[PDB]
Amino acid sequence: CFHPPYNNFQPDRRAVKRVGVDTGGGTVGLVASIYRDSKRKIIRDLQKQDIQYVEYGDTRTLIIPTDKYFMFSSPRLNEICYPGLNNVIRLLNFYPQSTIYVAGFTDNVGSRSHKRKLSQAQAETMMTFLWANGIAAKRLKAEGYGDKNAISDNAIIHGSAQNRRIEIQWFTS
Amino acid sequence: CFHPPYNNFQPDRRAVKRVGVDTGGGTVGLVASIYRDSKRKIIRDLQKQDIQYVEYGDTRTLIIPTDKYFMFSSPRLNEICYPGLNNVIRLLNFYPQSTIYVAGFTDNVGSRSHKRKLSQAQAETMMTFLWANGIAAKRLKAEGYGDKNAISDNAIIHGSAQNRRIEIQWFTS
Amino acid sequence: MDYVKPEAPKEIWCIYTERGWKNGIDQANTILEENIARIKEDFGGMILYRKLLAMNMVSPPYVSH
Amino acid sequence: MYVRTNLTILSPGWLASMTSADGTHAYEMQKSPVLLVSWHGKVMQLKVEGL
Amino acid sequence: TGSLAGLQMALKETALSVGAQAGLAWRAKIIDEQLNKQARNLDAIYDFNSLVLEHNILPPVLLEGRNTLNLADAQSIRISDRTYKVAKQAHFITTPPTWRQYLW
Amino acid sequence: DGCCSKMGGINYCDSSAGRLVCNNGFYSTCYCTRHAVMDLQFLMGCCLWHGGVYPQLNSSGLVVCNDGYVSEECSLQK
Amino acid sequence: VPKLPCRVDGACDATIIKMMTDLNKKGIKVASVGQNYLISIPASALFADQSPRLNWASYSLLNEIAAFLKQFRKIAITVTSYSSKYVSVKRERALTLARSRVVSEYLWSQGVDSRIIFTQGLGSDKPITSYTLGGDRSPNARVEITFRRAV
Amino acid sequence: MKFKKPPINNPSDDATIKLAEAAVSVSDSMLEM
Amino acid sequence: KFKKPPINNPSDDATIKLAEAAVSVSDSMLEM
Amino acid sequence: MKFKKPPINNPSDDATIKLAEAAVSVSDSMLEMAKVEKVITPPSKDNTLTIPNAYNLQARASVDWSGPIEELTARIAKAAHFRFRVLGKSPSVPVLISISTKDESLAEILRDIDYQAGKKASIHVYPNSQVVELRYAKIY
Amino acid sequence: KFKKPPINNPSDDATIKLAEAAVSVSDSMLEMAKVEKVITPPSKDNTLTIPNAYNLQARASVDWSGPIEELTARIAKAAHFRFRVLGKSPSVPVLISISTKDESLAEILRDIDYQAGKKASIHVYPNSQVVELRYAK
Repeated sequence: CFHPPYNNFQPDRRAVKRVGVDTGGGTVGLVASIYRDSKRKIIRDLQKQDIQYVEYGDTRTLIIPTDKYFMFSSPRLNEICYPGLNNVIRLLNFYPQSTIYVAGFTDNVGSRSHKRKLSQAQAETMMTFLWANGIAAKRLKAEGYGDKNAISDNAIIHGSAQNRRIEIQWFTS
Repeated sequence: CFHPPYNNFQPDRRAVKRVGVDTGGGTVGLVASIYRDSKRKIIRDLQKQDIQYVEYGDTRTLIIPTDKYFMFSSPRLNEICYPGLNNVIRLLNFYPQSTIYVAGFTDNVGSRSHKRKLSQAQAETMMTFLWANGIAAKRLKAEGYGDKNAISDNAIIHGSAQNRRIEIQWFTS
Repeated sequence: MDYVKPEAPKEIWCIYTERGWKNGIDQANTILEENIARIKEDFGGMILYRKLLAMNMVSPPYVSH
Repeated sequence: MYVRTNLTILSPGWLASMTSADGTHAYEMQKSPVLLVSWHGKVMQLKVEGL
Repeated sequence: TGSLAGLQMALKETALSVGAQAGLAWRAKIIDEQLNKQARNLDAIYDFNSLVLEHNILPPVLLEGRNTLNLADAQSIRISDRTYKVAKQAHFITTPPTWRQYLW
Repeated sequence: DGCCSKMGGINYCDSSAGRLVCNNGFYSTCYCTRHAVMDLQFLMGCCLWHGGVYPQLNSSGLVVCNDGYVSEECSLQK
Repeated sequence: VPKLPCRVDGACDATIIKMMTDLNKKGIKVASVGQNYLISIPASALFADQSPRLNWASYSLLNEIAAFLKQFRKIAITVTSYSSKYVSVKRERALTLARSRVVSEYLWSQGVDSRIIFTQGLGSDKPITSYTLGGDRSPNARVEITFRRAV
Repeated sequence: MKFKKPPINNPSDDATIKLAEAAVSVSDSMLEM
Repeated sequence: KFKKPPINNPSDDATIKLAEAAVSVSDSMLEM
Repeated sequence: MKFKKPPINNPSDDATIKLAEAAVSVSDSMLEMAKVEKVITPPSKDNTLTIPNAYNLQARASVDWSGPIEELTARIAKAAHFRFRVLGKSPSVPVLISISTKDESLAEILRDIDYQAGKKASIHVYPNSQVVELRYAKIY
Repeated sequence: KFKKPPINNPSDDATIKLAEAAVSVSDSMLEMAKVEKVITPPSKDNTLTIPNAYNLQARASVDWSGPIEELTARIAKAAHFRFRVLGKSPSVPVLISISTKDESLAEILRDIDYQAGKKASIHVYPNSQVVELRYAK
């Protein structure tokens, strides 16, 4: 079956469950499996949760809100939102040659050293979670920027909520 | 039969009365006897009177209120409450190897020497009552603490009533 | 803010009762905003005092016992 | 108002105060229908009628 | 009252006036019975007879306050550590006082 | 109504703590005097944190507190 | 009377008796002497084999215990963890401290209205039983939560 | 497994509560002097 | 066949405290 | 291809909006003035000298307290198995503290209390005698 | 099976902003207190240490609010010591206040020295069994 905290970092044998409830037809179980392990349904599942995906050229980017995937003002990872993290591992499993950059961003409230240190901690936590699921250490790099290059306006409430985020970029070659 | 003041410190032949009123059936008299000489009904009878029993690990403790088992402000033993004392002897008859500690506690009203002396007197009286029912002198020890380590709050009436007590601890080995 | 429960009480009655409801809500929000300004005044004035005492433009109070 | 208690009065501000040997406090203050007190690290309110 | 959907007596005082007196008298009786039951303990506790001075003089009554502060107005405060006051003065008596003039 | 339910019923009101005592030796959750520690955080009335309502009767609807502040909030509108 | 509260909120005597009875049948020991209360939990129902990692299903038990603790009024709680002897004194002192830290954090995350929570881990220093044959299955590897009911 | 705590006395009167509370303070003032 | 308790016995958790206070005050009186 | 932007939280109250807007301005005023005070008078000494640590000062605590200082310090000393001592006379206007932390050691709890006491009281720890000592200031 | 979220969690984009502002303000208070507070090193602290003689470990119970000389003389007499005074008593006497239920005489002496301040000092000689109160010039 499935162990809810990260399945002991083992790949879950997901397809056999569908082909067991459908043989308990084999062809219908194979069609349901080959639909849900495809890339577009995984992309739609990240769309169903609060994670944004942007593809432009051969550069791909994931945008993750710290509001739902971290506990408040800490580098601890929020354990109720494990389906999103498992879907991130499943999507990242499709590109086994590229290099990964993870970058952390906060808003403008507080002191500068505080913002930089919190960003660095959160980026390292997400990089460590990526490394512990099988990805080799030579493919990864984490960086924490402060309020360096924002994407919304910090003088309003919703845009300031949209500014606190984690960026994941990766190439193809 | 039964002599109400302590049966002249003799073990009362209790089972024969039940098997005489039931033969006057033998099997029903044996089932009633083997139920009421069991440990759980004796524990429930101390529960029916005002005596508390606590078991945790291999240490066992009896809590006795001086309010019902002593006369007021004296080391004299209250003779109307003899069923509870007989049940204490019956329960203590089951552990013939352990050593016994009896400790006495009062509340906070009065002088310190008065509290200590009254505690010491009450603990000795209960130890002497235990020794006179057959238990050897090398298995017993009595100590009287004052208001040393209370279990309730002394600034309120019911908790102060709950603080005046006798503690009996014993081991297994 | 101060609360006392008011227990002291049809073609076009509903719309104007509703408009009065909106007016009361807007008035309460305005009152709260002035209160916020007042607390900000007291705290900011004291904080500014600490900065000017540090930068040596005011004198401290002198006390005798 | 003259208030006799052994809690600690925090908010409305008193004019004079005395203490006994066992820890009872006595306060003289201006009239107000509410008092803010600290019990054991917890802030709460006491309600005064009859004013 | 409430929301948009929510918006969209002489026997009274005669009942209170007969209830207050009956409750007061009944509780007064019960208080007196409890006082009369415990009459020897209160005599042992409030033993005025063994506080009397040499020529049958009742001792004076003194009051104590500790850790005193007064904020007289803005710009002035006065503090003290202890204060002692003579509330009542000594005098001759013929009989000692008893608890019954206070508690009954 | 039922204070000491699944216990023996009400024994008495302990006024030193302001609580009822059940017929086993447990303190109840019910209060029995007004000088008990209740955790009051929400109070009604107006001119709180001032002196209360200055009790003159006014021709207009203004409500004035005992320290000169005027409650515009409890005042009736025109 | 209609506007004063009539009891401490969210609390009922039948609910206290019901939950205490259910916890004692499940196996968590709940005891009361005077006004002091003790809850004793075996370590096997909470942790893995001597690691400070909770199972996913034991959070229901911690939720049940938090729902019990919200029924009272209190000032301080103490959580202490004890284990059994494996390698040295230091390894289980660190283990018990980590276990108590995690458990008291989840209890503080839920809404227990205490002013102080103290946490300590004593290692394998104070055994309540001379039978030391189990590992983490032993009855003397446990966590104990003690408090005093205030007024 | 009915839970019970040992001292269960007769019911008390609040006058006796107040008198007892006054008497304890009289007694330890007396002790000190 | 029968024993009775004392007729004025402090069978009340407020009365008990009252009687203890009454004992200690008179003890202090003998010492003074 | 439904379009969505990531932070979708619960709805907000405009009172909380106004409160947040006031709090941000208070916060950077505090930050700027604290920078100025640090620049003007640089501190030289640390209270690790007066409060060193020991074994069984490493038990941990999480605390929410809003009262006078003395009872809380007594609770910490009792949890640390130390004797508690008071020097000087308590003032008539009480010394109030306010601590709201989560999971820190008892030595740091005492050091934070020592910093909040300011010019009114001080904390000293003697580990060889196992004594926590709180002394009041000779003011008034 | 179940892992609920924290009950008072900032799950609101205005409430969030309020809580970090509350974090940063308290950070600034700790910084200001650390700059402003003055301490003394434990080497040069002018307070009389505990003299650890055998006679000064006896327990006592003292209520006093008055002059320093009488109380120190009684403490010395209770410890079977001698007592001597060096200096001149001022016009306004030095007033202390001691209220304890259970305390040893050495720390009572330590509190006497702390409360005396700069005007007087207490010295203990344990070989020649004496305590000495020295005034300030």
